[PDB]
Amino acid sequence: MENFTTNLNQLARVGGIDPLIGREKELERAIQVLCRRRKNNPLLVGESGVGKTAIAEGLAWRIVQGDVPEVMADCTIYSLDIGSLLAGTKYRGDFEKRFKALLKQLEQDTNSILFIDEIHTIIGAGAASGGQVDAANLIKPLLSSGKIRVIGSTTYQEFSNIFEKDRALARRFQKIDITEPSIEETVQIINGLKPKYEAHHDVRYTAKAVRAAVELAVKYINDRHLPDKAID
Amino acid sequence: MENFTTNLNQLARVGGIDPLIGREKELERAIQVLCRRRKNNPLLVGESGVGKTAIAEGLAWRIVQGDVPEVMADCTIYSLDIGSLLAGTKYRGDFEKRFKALLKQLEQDTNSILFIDEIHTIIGAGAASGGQVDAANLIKPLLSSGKIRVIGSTTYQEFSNIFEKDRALARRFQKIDITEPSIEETVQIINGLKPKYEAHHDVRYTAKAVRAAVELAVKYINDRHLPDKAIDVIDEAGARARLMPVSKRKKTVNVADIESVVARIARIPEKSVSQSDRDTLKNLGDRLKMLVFGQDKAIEALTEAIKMARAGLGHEHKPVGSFLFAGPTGVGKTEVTVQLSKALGIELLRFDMSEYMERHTVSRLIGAPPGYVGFDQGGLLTDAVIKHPHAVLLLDEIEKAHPDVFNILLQVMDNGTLTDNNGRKADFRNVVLVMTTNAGVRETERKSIGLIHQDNSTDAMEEIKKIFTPEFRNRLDNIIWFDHLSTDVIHQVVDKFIVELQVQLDQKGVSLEVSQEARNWLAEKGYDRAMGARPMARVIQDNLKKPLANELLFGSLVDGGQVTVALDKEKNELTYGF
Amino acid sequence: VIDEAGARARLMPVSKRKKTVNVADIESVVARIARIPEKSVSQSDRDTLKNLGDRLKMLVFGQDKAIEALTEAIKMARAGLGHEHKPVGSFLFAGPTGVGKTEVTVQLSKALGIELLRFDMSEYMERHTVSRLIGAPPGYVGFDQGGLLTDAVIKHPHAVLLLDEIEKAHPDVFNILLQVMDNGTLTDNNGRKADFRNVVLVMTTNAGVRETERKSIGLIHQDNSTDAMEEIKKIFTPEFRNRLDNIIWFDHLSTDVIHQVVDKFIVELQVQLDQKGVSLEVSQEARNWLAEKGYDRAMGARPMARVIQDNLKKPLANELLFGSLVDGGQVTVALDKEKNELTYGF
Ligand SMILES: Nc1ncnc2c1ncn2[C@@H]1O[C@@H](COP(=O)(O)OP(=O)(O)OP(O)(O)=S)[C@H](O)[C@H]1O
Ligand SMILES: Nc1ncnc2c1ncn2[C@@H]1O[C@@H](COP(=O)(O)OP(=O)(O)OP(O)(O)=S)[C@H](O)[C@H]1O
Ligand SMILES: Nc1ncnc2c1ncn2[C@@H]1O[C@@H](COP(=O)(O)OP(=O)(O)OP(O)(O)=S)[C@H](O)[C@H]1O
Ligand SMILES: Nc1ncnc2c1ncn2[C@H]1O[C@@H](COP(=O)(O)OP(=O)(O)OP(O)(O)=S)[C@H](O)[C@H]1O
Repeated sequence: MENFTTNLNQLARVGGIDPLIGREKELERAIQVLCRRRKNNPLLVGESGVGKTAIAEGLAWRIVQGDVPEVMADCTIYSLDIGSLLAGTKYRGDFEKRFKALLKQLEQDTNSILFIDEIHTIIGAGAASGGQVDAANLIKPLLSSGKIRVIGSTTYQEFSNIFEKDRALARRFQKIDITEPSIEETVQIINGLKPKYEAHHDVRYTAKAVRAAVELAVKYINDRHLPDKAID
Repeated sequence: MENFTTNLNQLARVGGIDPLIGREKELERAIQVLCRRRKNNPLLVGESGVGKTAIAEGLAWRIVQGDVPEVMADCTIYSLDIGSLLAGTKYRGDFEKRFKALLKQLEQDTNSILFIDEIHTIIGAGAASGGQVDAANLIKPLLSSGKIRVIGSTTYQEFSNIFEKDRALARRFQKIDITEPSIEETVQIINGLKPKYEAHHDVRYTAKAVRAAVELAVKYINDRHLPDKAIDVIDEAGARARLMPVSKRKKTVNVADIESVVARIARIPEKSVSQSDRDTLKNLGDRLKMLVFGQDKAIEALTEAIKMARAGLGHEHKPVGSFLFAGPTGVGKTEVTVQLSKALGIELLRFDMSEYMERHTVSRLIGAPPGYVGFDQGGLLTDAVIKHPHAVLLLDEIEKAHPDVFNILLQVMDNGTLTDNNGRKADFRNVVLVMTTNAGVRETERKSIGLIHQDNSTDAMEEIKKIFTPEFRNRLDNIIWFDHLSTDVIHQVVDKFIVELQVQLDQKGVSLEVSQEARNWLAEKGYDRAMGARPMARVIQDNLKKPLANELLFGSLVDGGQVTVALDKEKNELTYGF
Repeated sequence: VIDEAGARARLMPVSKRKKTVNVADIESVVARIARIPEKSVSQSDRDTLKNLGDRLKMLVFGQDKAIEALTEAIKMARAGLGHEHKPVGSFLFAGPTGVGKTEVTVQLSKALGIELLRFDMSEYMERHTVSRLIGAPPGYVGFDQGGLLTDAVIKHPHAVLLLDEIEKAHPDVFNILLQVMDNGTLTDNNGRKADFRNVVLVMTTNAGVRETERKSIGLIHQDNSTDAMEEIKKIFTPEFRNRLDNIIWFDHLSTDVIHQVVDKFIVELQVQLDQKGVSLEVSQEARNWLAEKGYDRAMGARPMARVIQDNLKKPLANELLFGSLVDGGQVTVALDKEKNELTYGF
């Protein structure tokens, strides 16, 4: 994992990620899933611009900031790349060897969670000739056995067409809906995120300006979800 | 085999394998297959989550416990990991150097059995710019010769799309069908497994909690199969309860906790009424009566259906209710539905039936058949109902859709389901279905010919009956015929519209007041029985909004104050201010 | 078959008993391999079949003839006197609305302990939807999805297959059934064959409903059940009709039946209330009143449910939601004579 994943606690420690505001029920539902005896693997599913990663990274942030329970504290969440994981896997046997090594390192850690962001892609990495022997087929038994813990994430147009079809794989994840926040909730996250926009652009925002941005975006912009339409 | 397989007897000895409960027949057949002269290789095939894996490991467990016919005694079952088997095979001959070594050890032992989970994946090992000579080709000669024994495992889909394509390999396995267990069987499986969960979570489950988990999961979770769906309810309730002692809420897992967990998993409420949501329901009718004037029976029908569903005295498997609203234009048919979804805090799914004008447009709602261009789109209706399972579904002007599009609703209203083009089922048991129409109106608005006037009041129903087939009508909860608005209502409507104007003005920072006579005048001026409230909006726009727009745009009202509208008597003209 | 029978016999003297292999052992083995019903003349199934007709008569009231047609087909086939290559039986049910046509089939699969496969024919309007049932040809996008019908009949070879409102599918869809009803098979897009020899096929229809509920012009009214037969004949081609085992015309419900139907619905209500901790008792007079208030010969039984919903369920919903009947209700319903109104409360 040394050259495949990112330690998200390390990013939280250096300010590499934005803070999470609210979403308490989204952070309480995921924690319970991770505590299960078997198949303790939450999957976050939602519409684009709902705030699914704000939840996934927000958890690594809270661990670093100490705002977790007595079961999450002192735990590491690693973010996995697929590109570097497969890059260079020429010669049959290299992909399986590399992947199994990653899985073993996680299995022997026992105190870490792997995060896969584009969870609608680990359904192939095998030989071009087939059959199977890909990242899904090589992971299923550890998810099943409760040996590793992963967090997934996907859209409603990616989990209904490419994730709701592999029945054995889908059975091993617990689906959590992430829904769109309302206006008051959006205003609050803007206030929470605001200091970084203010710093970046050397400006400060009028409190009224923040409310106006949220309400006007709701009234006039039709193809996006809040509060992603307000942040822009 | 040293780093390729796991000795399952060893795992059973150290507690790595959960025990089997039941499945005597499924296991007995496997034993008979393994005792055949040739091709003595059972294959376990079924839906996922039914114990296919549990049975294969379960046998290793029974051998360890000595609970076998003594033909199986002293057999060792090894589990093969394909992932380690191929990991180092970089050079030509390495894959054949490992595969053959393992086979010789198994053949020489003769008591061992190899278990290959997810067997459809052993149809590739070589791929080195060649072909064939893979794991399947190298196994075939031992299986048909009776030298080795293996146990397979696969789901029906994988077995119908992949495994069976190689007929020579397929004829070397003996398929056994493992079916999902019954209610009683599931309860017993959980009762025998619960000590593992109680130990893991430091919880204790009550007897009723176990039964509730099984019966509720069957009723609300339609995605999975037993026992696995019931086991998840139990395990999550356990995991949840273990995070309560943190606030010192040490407890057992009761039925109430099971009910809360199922409600969360299925995204449907149940024991969330004990909350002062009761208050929301209690005065739901009043909030709606303050928005829609008159048409009170329509309001009651909707609130009565909702309360029954919440009380618990609902329909076993039907939408919350299904109503047809019919009547003259501009009287609030659409308005009552829209305000309901807001009052309840739930999504309104709107479909406009004049879009489903032609017969073939029905595929727009449910999706194209396989082999067609829009196949990957899905249906618009079945998708909407999956995204939001608790909702108000409004189909406007259902008297403009294809005379055949009604046949889709027919099955929804009675059974609660609709199947899309991929076989997924939308579940409508938690939605409110409202359809609106002008179907009976044209017929009552007639002038009769003769000396004695006739009563045309029954014609509205005579026309609806001729439009909606009996098999459709007979499954509606009701038909609510809406009335024309009275003049008393108009006064209430005028006040409503004036308030909306006052709000639009408050936003600009100016304030409007209208004397009572000015209001009475507007109300009388715009009344037209034939078109309900829509003309009142037009009269206000013409009399109050136009003057204001010019004062607001060409100074005067621009950043102004008090505008007072009053009626003179001489001309019946209105006054204005600042 | 020979080798498995051998292995089976080899595993007999583990119970001491030694065996040779007779025809009976061969028959047991083949039935297991093929996933079909063995000697049910000595199995508890013999009693299950013996009184199958009564379990169904206690759930669907009246329409005895439909129940009899279904149970004889099952016993006959199970007895060994079956068809060489046809479904267990192929029936078309027709009649006025609001009956148990769709209720006479669902209960059958429950009574027998077997899987009900349901398809809604109203979802097969367009003619190209046939591929939805049997699969896309090679070269097309859904090729790898399989078949909903062809696929369902394989996972469950012993089942009840119900095709609802078969009078709403595009007519070309019926030409698939012509193969199944006569030969017992259907080939999917991978060349695999469905095998319907252990499937009971029931189709239900509303052809002719509009006509049977029509009043004629004249002094004397007619029995229009004949018109429905005339309508069925125009929808289903002769080559289809001549392959059915039966067409069963369901009757209207009489008032004697309604009393039984009302009692049935009240029990369902009592069960829901017991779940809430509240028992319910209803006076016979109140019941007779509900039955008379709701009966309508023309709309079948569905209206009776509506009557119960307004007279008993609504009052209770308020007693349960804005009421102190939580975990304890014991309400009583009786009819007065003065207004014919019902009583309520603990
Ligand atoms: N409660 C919150 N607190 C802080 N940031 C939030 C919160 N909710 C959403 N955000 C998002 O913070 C930034 C990151 O959004 P994301 O979580 O990545 O959306 P997303 O759903 O993950 O995007 P996808 O998965 O690519 S569709 C965006 O500007 C906000 O939408
Ligand atoms: N008779 C039984 N006794 C005890 N546990 C059982 C029994 N049958 C099924 N299970 C459960 O089945 C386990 C889940 O995995 P399995 O269903 O055995 O594997 P599977 O059938 O091959 O499904 P996959 O791995 O998703 S394809 C649960 O942990 C077991 O409790
Ligand atoms: N009884 C009423 N009480 C208050 N406002 C009403 C009433 N009836 C009509 N309106 C007004 O008319 C609404 C326009 O939509 P609807 O009246 O609901 O249209 P409709 O009655 O459904 O008839 P259609 O669809 O035009 S034929 C305005 O939003 C309402 O303010
Ligand atoms: N004769 C009966 N005996 C007992 N229960 C019945 C009877 N008829 C109907 N039911 C019940 O079965 C429910 C489901 O509808 P069905 O009776 O099966 O009507 P149907 O056969 O489906 O024909 P349609 O679709 O209404 S035209 C009814 O709502 C109940 O009243």
